[PDB]
Amino acid sequence: ALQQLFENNVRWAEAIKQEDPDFFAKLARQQTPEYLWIGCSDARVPANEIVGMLPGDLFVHRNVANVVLHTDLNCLSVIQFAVDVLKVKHILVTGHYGCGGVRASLHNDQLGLIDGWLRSIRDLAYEYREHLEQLPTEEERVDRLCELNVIQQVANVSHTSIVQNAWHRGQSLSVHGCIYGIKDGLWKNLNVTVSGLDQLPPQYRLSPL
Ligand SMILES: [K+]
Ligand SMILES: [K+]
Ligand SMILES: [Zn+2]
Repeated sequence: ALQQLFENNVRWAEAIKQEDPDFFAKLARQQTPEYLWIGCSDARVPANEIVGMLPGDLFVHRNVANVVLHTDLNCLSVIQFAVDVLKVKHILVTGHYGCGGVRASLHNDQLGLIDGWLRSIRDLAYEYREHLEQLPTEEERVDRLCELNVIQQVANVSHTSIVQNAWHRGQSLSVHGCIYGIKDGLWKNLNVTVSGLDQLPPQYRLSPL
């Protein structure tokens, strides 16, 4: 039954218009979000609610396990539009604990097409296998890998010419890594924020145009 969703929407919109009848008309007139949210598709991690933001505040991309790949024009086009056209001040890379995408990459079952999508997380598990082997429970390994994945995606975002060229032309932009707890509702900083060229390894730094 879809009728519930339509009815929900009619009531939501009418409720907002009673408190402020111009709410939508005003929002529709320009696009000025200050944040881009890059997170997981997981239904339990909706961006606006988690950080108490309103329509118009958060430009959003969501994919399975919040992965930022250097040849993915889907995610890269969101970033590029956000950085170049909307001039968002912050990119919030948010992963979450218990992530199914991350969990599947630690196991050996074929899930299909998504196997290729997640293989970068598999590389990370291999890269940190000596660290992950040390952890006694699977939930612990999954959760730590969730963290490692966010930190890696922050690096990936920061390495794009999109972000570097913004810095080159003096634009203020920070890439943050956070992780959401589906068990406790808490959005936690991983403290891996990058805000300028001087923080990138030399191997990744691109010269200005
Ligand atoms: K879900
Ligand atoms: K800089
Ligand atoms: Zn997830």
